[PDB]
Amino acid sequence: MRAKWKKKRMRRLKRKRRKMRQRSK
Amino acid sequence: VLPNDVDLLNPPAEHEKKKHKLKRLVQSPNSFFMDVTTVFSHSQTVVVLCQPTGGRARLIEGCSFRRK
Amino acid sequence: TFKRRNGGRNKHGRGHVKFIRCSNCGKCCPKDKAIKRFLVRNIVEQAAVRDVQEACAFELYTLPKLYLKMQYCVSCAIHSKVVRVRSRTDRRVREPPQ
Amino acid sequence: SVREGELVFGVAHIFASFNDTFIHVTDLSGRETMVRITGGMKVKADRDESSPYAAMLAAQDVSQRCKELGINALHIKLRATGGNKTKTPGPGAQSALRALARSGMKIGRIEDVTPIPTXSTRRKGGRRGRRL
Amino acid sequence: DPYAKKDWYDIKAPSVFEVRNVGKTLVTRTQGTKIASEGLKHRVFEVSLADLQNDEDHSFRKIRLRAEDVQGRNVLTNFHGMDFTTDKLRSLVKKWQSLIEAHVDVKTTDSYTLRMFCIAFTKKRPNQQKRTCYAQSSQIRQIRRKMVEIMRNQAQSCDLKDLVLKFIPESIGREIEKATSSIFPLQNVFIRKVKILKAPKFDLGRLMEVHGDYS
RNA sequence: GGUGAAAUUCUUGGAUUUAUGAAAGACGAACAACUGCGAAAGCAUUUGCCAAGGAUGUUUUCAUUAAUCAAGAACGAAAGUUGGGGGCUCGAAGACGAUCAGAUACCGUCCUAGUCUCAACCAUAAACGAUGCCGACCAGGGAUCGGCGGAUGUUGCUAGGACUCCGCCGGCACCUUAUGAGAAAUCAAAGUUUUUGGGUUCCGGGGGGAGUAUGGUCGCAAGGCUGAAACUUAAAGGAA
Ligand SMILES: [K+]
Ligand SMILES: [K+]
Ligand SMILES: [K+]
Ligand SMILES: [Mg+2]
Ligand SMILES: [Mg+2]
Ligand SMILES: [Mg+2]
Ligand SMILES: [Mg+2]
Ligand SMILES: [Mg+2]
Ligand SMILES: [Mg+2]
Ligand SMILES: [Mg+2]
Ligand SMILES: [Mg+2]
Ligand SMILES: [Mg+2]
Ligand SMILES: [Mg+2]
Ligand SMILES: [Mg+2]
Ligand SMILES: [Mg+2]
Ligand SMILES: [Mg+2]
Ligand SMILES: [Mg+2]
Ligand SMILES: [Mg+2]
Ligand SMILES: [Mg+2]
Ligand SMILES: [Mg+2]
Ligand SMILES: [Zn+2]
Repeated sequence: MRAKWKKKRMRRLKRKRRKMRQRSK
Repeated sequence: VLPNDVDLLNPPAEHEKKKHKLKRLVQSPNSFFMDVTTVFSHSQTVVVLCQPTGGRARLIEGCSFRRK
Repeated sequence: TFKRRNGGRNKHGRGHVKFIRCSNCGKCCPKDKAIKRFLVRNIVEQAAVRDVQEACAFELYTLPKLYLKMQYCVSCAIHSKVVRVRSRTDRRVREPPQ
Repeated sequence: SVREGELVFGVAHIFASFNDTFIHVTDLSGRETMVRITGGMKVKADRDESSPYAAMLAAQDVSQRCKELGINALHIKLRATGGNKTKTPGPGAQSALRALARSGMKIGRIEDVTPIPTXSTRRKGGRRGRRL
Repeated sequence: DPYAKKDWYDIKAPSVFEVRNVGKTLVTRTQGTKIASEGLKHRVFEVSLADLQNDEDHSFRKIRLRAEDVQGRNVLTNFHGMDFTTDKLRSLVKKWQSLIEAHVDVKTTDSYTLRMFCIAFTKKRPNQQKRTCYAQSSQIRQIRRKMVEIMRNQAQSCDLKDLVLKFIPESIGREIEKATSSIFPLQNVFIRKVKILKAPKFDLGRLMEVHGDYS
């Protein structure tokens, strides 16, 4: 996978964690 | 001239003439004074006998100057 | 592997060069990298000079010329055969051909 | 009110795009249209509206109509699309100009009047250009 | 059918030029609410200076003539600016030399507000060995300053008629080339373009000064 | 009109095309270069004003005041964020027309944010010469940019400018070559290194997991900076 798009995939995955963790705080 | 066809201690007087003033075996200025009341060849001041420039001051055609 | 000493462009002692747009496809390309050709030809093709000269309404008249500066991106210059792939030794020759 | 031998000059505005050809004849002021025939009026397919053959037919109709109005000489003002688009005249410019010369019209002063920006607005297609 | 109701008119050029038979133009015949004279007034005609002057050396210059009045069948025009042909300018702009351009807004003695555009190029010396003849930016500004100064003086004193008489022989171009030679030798010094920004309101008396009785 | 060909789309209520004129906003062609300036990012229409700067010139002055730098600071393309102005062109998203087995694409048509500007943030790029800075030394050659020195006779020119020849200092580079270096490509530095030491900062230690998790910190956000382990694997990789 092109490195730029793998970087994009990880950033999306980090947003969900950032939102899936602040949901319970 | 090749390095081995020249003597560093006794270079020709013409070679040292065209070398940079700071790169000669002994540093020597290219400037000098002259009469007209002495005037510096590279005067930065307006004497109108001499007009300062980026190098030697521009002398006037009228008067005659004698190097000293 | 580094293919060219100039990196494919002509830039020394400056940071940024504004781009131009390829005359063929409109691709953005730095002006120092684009292949530039200045075409000067008669506004009337050689196949029609005789007919136009016979129909001239003036005893004397010089047919004007058509000046066009063409700036190609690399892909269009190669595809249009403006330039060709050269051998490793011939890449260094910068003088224009005959 | 023209005596024999005198030339009555018109101005032929030839717009030779890569999709169509225009042969527009006016007076010296460009404010009175005489005849306006395009390559699209002489063919059936869109792909042939800019062809040299279509431009030849359009020029023959323009020459015949000009003789009816007393116009026997034409100034040529050729142009490409111009602007930020291609500056190269289309494939119908040479055919149109040659056909006019071979129809009794006396060609006057030829000039290129493509609109050239002295800079320009951004060209379409994006910075990567048209990708074929 | 529509062209059967159009009357042809002859275009007349001012007395400054040699040939006055510029050409012919038509317009719909006078009808209620559409006067023929109103349709021809302020019509701009672009004709080569080689036709007005009957000299093929002036083929590179175009003259803008606008119709002022319509006396009978003749359309009386007047100078409305000039410009180079596209081929002329493109032949002068070459690589390995400096291009110098200048513009200036000036008012003649006839209240004509002009905007003259000058152009010049650096010139090589006969014995020059280096391939380029570039001028330093400071030299370019000195040259451009003299272009503006000379253009003001030639137009601020003379009237429009006398000013146009200087454009035909390019007297202004020679004076600029003679004054700037001490800064940098120049070649192809021309008044590239002249615009009319503000013309005085029409006055038939002055129009007929440069036009004869074409009757 | 547009395309490989088309269609969406516009059009006898006058489209496209031609002339004149006005408005708007953007952009600054040609000249324009193996050219210039800037710490880098970057900088290209004229003229004025404001402060700044390199180089050159100097028989001016101070006299080691320097080099490189943890911490800590200034600046930092584009995109993006907040609000105001502006809103031509182009144009993510979106919609449609094609193409196709499918086509959320490439091609075409329309268009939102954006693109421009002001105030305030963000601090990242193949931000590249993929090469940190200061110093010395070590081949040849021509061209070019800035300044200066010398020589010289021409200018539709007002001593000087333009050009010609010799040289000096500084700069962007290029060409030939190895007596050098290197895994080689190649490099006049990437040379003067097992014959190993001029000074100093940053930084790497098989491939992945991973610039991920976690904690801290900065940010309005987007994210930035700092940054693991478990586990997995016998190659991955460079040049030719
Ligand atoms: K190139
Ligand atoms: K900052
Ligand atoms: K040098
Ligand atoms: Mg490769
Ligand atoms: Mg520099
Ligand atoms: Mg860059
Ligand atoms: Mg292709
Ligand atoms: Mg000079
Ligand atoms: Mg420059
Ligand atoms: Mg410009
Ligand atoms: Mg730090
Ligand atoms: Mg920024
Ligand atoms: Mg980084
Ligand atoms: Mg790096
Ligand atoms: Mg550092
Ligand atoms: Mg760096
Ligand atoms: Mg020099
Ligand atoms: Mg080499
Ligand atoms: Mg060591
Ligand atoms: Mg490792
Ligand atoms: Zn292209």
